Amino acid sequence: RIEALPTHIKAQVLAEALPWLKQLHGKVVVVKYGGNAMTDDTLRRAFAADMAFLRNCGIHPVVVHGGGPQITAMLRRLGIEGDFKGGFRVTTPEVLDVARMVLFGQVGRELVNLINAHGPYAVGITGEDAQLFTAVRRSVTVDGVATDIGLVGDVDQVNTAAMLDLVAAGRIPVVSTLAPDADGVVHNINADTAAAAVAEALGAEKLLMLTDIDGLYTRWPDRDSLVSEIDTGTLAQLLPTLESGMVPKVEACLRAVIGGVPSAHIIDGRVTHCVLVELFTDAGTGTKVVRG
Amino acid sequence: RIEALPTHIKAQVLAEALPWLKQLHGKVVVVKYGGNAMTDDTLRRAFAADMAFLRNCGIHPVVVHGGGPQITAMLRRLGIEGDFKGGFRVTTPEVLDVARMVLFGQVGRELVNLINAHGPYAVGITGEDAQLFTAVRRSVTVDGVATDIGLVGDVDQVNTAAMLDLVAAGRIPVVSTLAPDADGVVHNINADTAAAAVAEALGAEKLLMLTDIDGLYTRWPDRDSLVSEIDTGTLAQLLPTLESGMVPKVEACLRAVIGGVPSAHIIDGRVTHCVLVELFTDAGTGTKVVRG
Amino acid sequence: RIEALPTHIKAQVLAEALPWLKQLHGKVVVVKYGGNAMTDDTLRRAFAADMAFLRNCGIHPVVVHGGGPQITAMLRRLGIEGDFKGGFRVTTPEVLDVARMVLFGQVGRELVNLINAHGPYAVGITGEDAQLFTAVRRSVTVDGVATDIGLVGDVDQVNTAAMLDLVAAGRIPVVSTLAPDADGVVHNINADTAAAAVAEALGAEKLLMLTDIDGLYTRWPDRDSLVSEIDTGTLAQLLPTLESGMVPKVEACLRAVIGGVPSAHIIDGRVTHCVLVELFTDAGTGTKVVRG
Amino acid sequence: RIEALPTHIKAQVLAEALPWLKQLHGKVVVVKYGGNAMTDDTLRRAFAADMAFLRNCGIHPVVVHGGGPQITAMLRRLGIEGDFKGGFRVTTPEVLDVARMVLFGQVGRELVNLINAHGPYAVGITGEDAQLFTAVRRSVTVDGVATDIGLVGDVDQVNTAAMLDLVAAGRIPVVSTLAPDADGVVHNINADTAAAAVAEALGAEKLLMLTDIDGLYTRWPDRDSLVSEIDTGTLAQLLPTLESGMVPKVEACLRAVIGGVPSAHIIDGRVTHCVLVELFTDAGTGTKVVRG
Amino acid sequence: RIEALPTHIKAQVLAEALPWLKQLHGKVVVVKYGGNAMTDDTLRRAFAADMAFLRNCGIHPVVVHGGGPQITAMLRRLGIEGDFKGGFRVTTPEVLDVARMVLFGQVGRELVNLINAHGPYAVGITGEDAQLFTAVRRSVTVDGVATDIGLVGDVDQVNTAAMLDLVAAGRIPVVSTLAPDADGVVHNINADTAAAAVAEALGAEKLLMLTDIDGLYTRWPDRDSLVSEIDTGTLAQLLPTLESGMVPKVEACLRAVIGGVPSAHIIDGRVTHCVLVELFTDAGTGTKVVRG
Amino acid sequence: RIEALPTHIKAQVLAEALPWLKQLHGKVVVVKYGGNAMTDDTLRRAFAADMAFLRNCGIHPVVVHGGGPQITAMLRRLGIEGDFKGGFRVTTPEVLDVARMVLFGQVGRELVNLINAHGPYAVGITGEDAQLFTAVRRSVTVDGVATDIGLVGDVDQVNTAAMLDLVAAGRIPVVSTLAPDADGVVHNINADTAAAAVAEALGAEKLLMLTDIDGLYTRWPDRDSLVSEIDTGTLAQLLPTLESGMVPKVEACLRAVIGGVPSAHIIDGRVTHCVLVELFTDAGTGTKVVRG
Ligand SMILES: N=C(N)NOCC[C@H](N)C(=O)O
Ligand SMILES: N=C(N)NOCC[C@H](N)C(=O)O
Ligand SMILES: N=C(N)NOCC[C@H](N)C(=O)O
Ligand SMILES: N=C(N)NOCC[C@H](N)C(=O)O
Ligand SMILES: N=C(N)NOCC[C@H](N)C(=O)O
Ligand SMILES: N=C(N)NOCC[C@H](N)C(=O)O
Repeated sequence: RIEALPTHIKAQVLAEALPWLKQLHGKVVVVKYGGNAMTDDTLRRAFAADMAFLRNCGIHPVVVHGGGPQITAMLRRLGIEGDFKGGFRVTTPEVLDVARMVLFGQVGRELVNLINAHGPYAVGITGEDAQLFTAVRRSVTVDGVATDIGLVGDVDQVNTAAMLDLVAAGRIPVVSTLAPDADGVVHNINADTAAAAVAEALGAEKLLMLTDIDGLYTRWPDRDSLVSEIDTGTLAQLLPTLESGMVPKVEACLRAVIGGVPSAHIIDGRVTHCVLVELFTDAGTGTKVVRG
Repeated sequence: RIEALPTHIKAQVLAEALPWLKQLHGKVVVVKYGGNAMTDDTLRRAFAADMAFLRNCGIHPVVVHGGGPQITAMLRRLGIEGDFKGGFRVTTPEVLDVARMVLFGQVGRELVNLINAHGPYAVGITGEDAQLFTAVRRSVTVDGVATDIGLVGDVDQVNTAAMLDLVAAGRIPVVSTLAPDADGVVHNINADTAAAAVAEALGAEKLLMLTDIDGLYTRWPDRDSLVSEIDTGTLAQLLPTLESGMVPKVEACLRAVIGGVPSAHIIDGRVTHCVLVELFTDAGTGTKVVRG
Repeated sequence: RIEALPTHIKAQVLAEALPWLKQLHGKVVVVKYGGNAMTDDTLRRAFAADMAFLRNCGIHPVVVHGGGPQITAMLRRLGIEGDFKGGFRVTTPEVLDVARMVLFGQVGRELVNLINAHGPYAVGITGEDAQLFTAVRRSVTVDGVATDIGLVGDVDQVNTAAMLDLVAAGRIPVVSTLAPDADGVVHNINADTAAAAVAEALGAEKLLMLTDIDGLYTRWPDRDSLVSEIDTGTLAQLLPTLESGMVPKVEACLRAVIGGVPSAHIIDGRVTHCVLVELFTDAGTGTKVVRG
Repeated sequence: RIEALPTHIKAQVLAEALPWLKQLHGKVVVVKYGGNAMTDDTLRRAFAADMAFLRNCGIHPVVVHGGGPQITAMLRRLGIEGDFKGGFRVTTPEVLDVARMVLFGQVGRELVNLINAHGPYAVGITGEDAQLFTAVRRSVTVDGVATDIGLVGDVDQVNTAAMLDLVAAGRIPVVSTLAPDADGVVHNINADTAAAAVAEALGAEKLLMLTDIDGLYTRWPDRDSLVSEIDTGTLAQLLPTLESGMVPKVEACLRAVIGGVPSAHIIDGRVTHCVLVELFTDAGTGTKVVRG
Repeated sequence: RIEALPTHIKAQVLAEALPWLKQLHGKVVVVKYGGNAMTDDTLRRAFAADMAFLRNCGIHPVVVHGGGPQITAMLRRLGIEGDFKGGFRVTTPEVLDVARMVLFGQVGRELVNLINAHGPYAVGITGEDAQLFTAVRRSVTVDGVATDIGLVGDVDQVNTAAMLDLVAAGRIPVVSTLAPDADGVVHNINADTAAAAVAEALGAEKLLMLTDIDGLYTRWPDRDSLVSEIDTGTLAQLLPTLESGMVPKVEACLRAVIGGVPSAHIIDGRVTHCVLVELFTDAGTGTKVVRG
Repeated sequence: RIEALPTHIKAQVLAEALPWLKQLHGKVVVVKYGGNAMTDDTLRRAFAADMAFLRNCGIHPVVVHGGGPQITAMLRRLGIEGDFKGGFRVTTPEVLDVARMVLFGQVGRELVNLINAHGPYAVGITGEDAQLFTAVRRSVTVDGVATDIGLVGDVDQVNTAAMLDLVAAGRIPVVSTLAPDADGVVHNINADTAAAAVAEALGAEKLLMLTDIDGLYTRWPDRDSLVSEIDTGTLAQLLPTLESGMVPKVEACLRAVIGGVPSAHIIDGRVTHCVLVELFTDAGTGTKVVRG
């Protein structure tokens, strides 16, 4: 029902992209890709087409993906019983091997192949490859005490130079968030915190975080709570109040934007081509976070 | 009235651009710019924004402009009485100096400045600069006899290499169609034939020719005559029948597409952002000419 | 017991490497890595140190790995019952996903990490990444009739240029042999045939094929059958007689050396640092195949 | 009468050029070109040959030209009556358009074509092209009060990098002194002040200012007043005493040499090949200004 | 007595250099340097200044030097008695060592140091260094029988690429004519034949051969015999008639010009700055040889 | 008797080279070459093969050579009687010419030719060529008074950049230690002090100094005095006690290692392939000097 669209309306949608093309040309955009945007075929195919879009505009997308539920599925099919502290599964060496094998050997593969239907762009990588980035073991807090939950950590250091060589070669890196610690022992890294760490280290112009909601509600569930733009100051003050589902997506945006990334975006991964809408439209389809 | 546009319609307009972004990324597009698209301020400002659009997509636009009516105006303000053979003004050395001074020193200037509101892109050039291209004197036919009408000719040879150096540097060349002959004497070149010559020599992916009409009508004025796509074979057979206004715009498309340019486009310069519409929409806003 | 080695013997071992350093400097060496050389920790750690050796000589190693037994293990742990035609497991879409996930997400990972203890060298890749190479479905012969056994094939075409860009950047590619067909459907490729295909396409100076035996015996099990050098002519004539374990390793050497690779080597992966011995010693530790 | 020149005299003239070739090789020389050196055909043809000379020595000439009298002529032929404050014509938007069209579209054109008889060297440019330099509106002083005289100003900022890219490509820039202000409105810039501004910004080794006199007389009209070398200190003290014709040519030399340009030269544009004489002869044909 | 030279005469000498600067810019000139031009201090210092001149014009000089008499002197001071067949000294391994040590270690050194007073330009080389060129043993004819006279030969092959790398780096190669044969045994090469061989292999624009005479006399000693220009056809026919001193200098010019070198020049090394005179003056100071 | 070497011993010798290959890959090694390592043919041929070894590992060797005894021999064959102050021969301009001619024109030549049997690597150079380094006249102390002994000095400044261009081009520089002072007058430089000066200026990873002894004895002639590793602190304190033969070799190591060179090595030039042994074996064959 878009043949029926008069040509002067198509003209104005295209033209409205100009200031965003100009702000992003030759710049890197880190895209955290997860949620339904990763399970419905229409949404995924469109997300892949959009990484190609950016690349065919001379924009440099970097995709960081998660895959928590597919790990648990494979761990269940292998009969690997988990140990849990608080709400956390302990990542034994056995669980890491499965997580790595699932993230890198299955979930990364499907994205690379989708993107590569448009051309020779996607390349899968972890922190292990060429020592592109390292991890540092992180503990969590259960009942306000810090606790070890196995081979889990945060991005420690990033080989910024070698990373930017990959995208100057015209490649879209699909990053599975696994990385060696300083002793060579590979950890699993939360894909949200990692996308923010990669955004900051690569000097990204934008960090996009796909989620399964319209945007951020300041006082959920009040419908009026929805905000389209917000700065780090007010947002950090709202943080110890939001739903548990958005605390990590917000902490990532805070860390990124304060880390120098001009804007981070919490966008609706249920919207087809949500990437194109947030980047090339003034209104967008999510919450834009800036510093202030 | 485009805030009112639902976000999923904006999504589909943007997404439909993908296969054209991919076909044009890193490619040169020669755009012949004339007609009303050059006299109404809204249209011109939009045409300038569109050259910047292409450039901010990693596309390489080259603008060839005419300016026949502004020359006649200046010739009238200078009281330079013309001599006419057939319907042709003889281009004396005096008329060339005015034509060059008007084309290069006024009409080219306004475009360069418009485009350059978006950034350091436009550079004005003639065939004289760096010997970028030469001319060869052409005669016309009045009553079926070939006749001399002064310092007028066709593009003879083009410095393809130096031309492509200019656009690899990220510059949009605004070409005033004046060029030296083999003896150094500068001629004026019809901007339509020149755009086709520059398209062919630069290996352009598309030649766009802005005119003041919807597209080509095969049996004007029959409304049903309008065609959106047509090949060189059928088109060359329609040529000794169309209106006098479109014979040059068609001959250029023939010469270009047969010269290897994959497609030439006769598009409506009265449509705002007509460049964006023909390039990034499947339907377009003109007639597409291919070989066949 | 090598402190006890007199310094003039260490001198002569080192010096004897000179003509091989000279023949290989700046050249690519494809190394097919499998067998025990991939299951005993001492052998694997030494194999990793040797890829670093080559790289620290300005030699360009490319590692192609298999992993048949680890796939069958994982298929067993997942309870995926196989279908068999002849001695062949049918590779359903389900088996491919496991094979890819095991080859790329586990077996490739361990090598990359081993090599990367020496520095930022190893990068895992499949034919899917950047469309580095494609596959073409192959059938097998059961009882002399050609038979379909699922998503299995041969290397079809190789992106030679992009491959050599990777190693000019100083990277050691660890190749998991999975590749998309012309329709995008990923197949599993026998690592032996693939190493020979990659050798030929990259213009490799040598193809090394690690196996679990001293070398090739012409009339096994006669101890006198062992040959240290042999040409394609005599070897192709010996082929329909050897043990079933060596027919693929020999066919690969034939295809490579006839494909222009100056020499292919069937070397003993049970010998620690077997790579260093075959490359930098005149005698070697395997069978050298040349054309003749 | 130069066949009659003995070969050992030709030898010594050539040899005396050596220390100046060495001081200028690979260096930029800004040449302000005006006066009779621009109206007599022998002088102009020789000036063009000399820009080619420099370029065929690996020297990088940059030509800044004026053209005040040709503007007034065209303004008279168009019947554009001027408004005058003091001795200054007000530069209305109409006068700017004529000035730009004359400077860029006629006077620049003739030089480019002359130079280009020797090869593909000359390219005409203004501050508008690629935003190569901007202007800032300047007022003048009539009777010691500062007064607005329209769209006239000084060079504000220069795109040093893009300028030096042009001459590293082997091109001789012919600069028409028109430039946009910070709002995009194009002004006309006095060619003398502009040549000094371009000299300083490009790190020029020398600024040559062609005039219609032997050199600078310190107490004109005393014949003994002529000086061949002088420093900024003494010269700035002589400035509020010289003829009105030389105050701008001197202020330019002061601004340049104090701006870091090692020497500025006021040379006689009535001398054929005056450029060659001042640059490659110890004596020169003008006044050399240094710092002190 | 050149202060007394009016400035308009200095102008015309300089200007007359233009077409030769243009023909030689970026081109290599092989200069065979010998005779008195190598023994009188004024002449040598001027010859060195002239190599710097060429280099400071973006011209690429290559100097090939001889030194026959200084070898005989050193052989006499060492008491090495010679053996002679015909008029030829047999070049024993002992004589080669002296010749190499004199040519490379003394005569080359003085030139390099002279040239390098003007800057970091000269570098001494033989065919031994980087295998820049090889030799092939040549026999001579005594009484019409070909005879061995030791380690003497002709330039066999030249590393054109590595040679042109040296001059693109901005270096003036001072070539001592010694080169290894295919077995590594170094021979001495006649500097005249070698300069012609280096001219041909480097694609030189000109070969200059300094001698101790005005130019070539066709029927010496007739004063009218002197010719300023001559082609290979007529010259080869004059060859079995000239003085013994010029047969090698002519054979070199023939071999070079027929080898594709546009012109070879036999110029008077007794004229100060003879290089500058022949290159940058229309008349020259020698005989110019062209093909015809 | 090295065929008899079991393959697993050859394996371990090769493998033990890995950490040294890694520490030296892409790094420059200055090698001072003198003593018997320069007079016995087996040792010299092996030393040449070893420079090729380094180069075929992507290591950048730079050879500094002496040749004191061959100078005295030639001075004797020429009957040039010397003048002596203390134990020092005065270097008259005559002696310099012989020294330069011997060092550069004979001793350098033989090494270049030896090395070049392995490929196009060696190039002979002095400080005179391209002004690669200068000298400063040095006086010596006879009976504790500083005394002039002619044209002798120390390396003053080094053209680090142009030097490293030579080795990035893949060339092994054979350096004859002669260099011009600031006035252009060439001096002879002690090859030991020069190797240390070149090591420091090029940022060398190691300086190797070949001598005619096992290593450094701290209290010669006590056999127990031999040390395999020692730091600058203890070594400088041992210096005013060692044999006269090693004071210069030690002072060079001190100056180098304190100059930032990570380690200097005094190795036994009587050991065949002593370079390979000290570099690629943990034990070495000399004394390693580090800072401490
Ligand atoms: N307000 C929100 N959440 N989005 O609108 C901003 C989108 C704009 N294209 C940008 O990239 O900044
Ligand atoms: N049918 C016409 N006239 N235009 O539609 C084709 C437009 C398409 N973007 C192209 O560039 O080919
Ligand atoms: N004969 C056998 N199988 N090996 O010896 C040859 C090894 C040699 N380094 C080579 O790389 O050719
Ligand atoms: N004295 C005067 N005015 N000129 O002589 C100096 C000219 C010299 N070639 C230079 O470029 O400095
Ligand atoms: N006629 C003789 N011998 N010389 O005059 C020619 C010189 C000219 N510069 C050239 O380089 O060709
Ligand atoms: N101890 C001595 N003298 N040598 O052993 C050290 C050698 C080691 N390859 C190095 O290059 O440091």
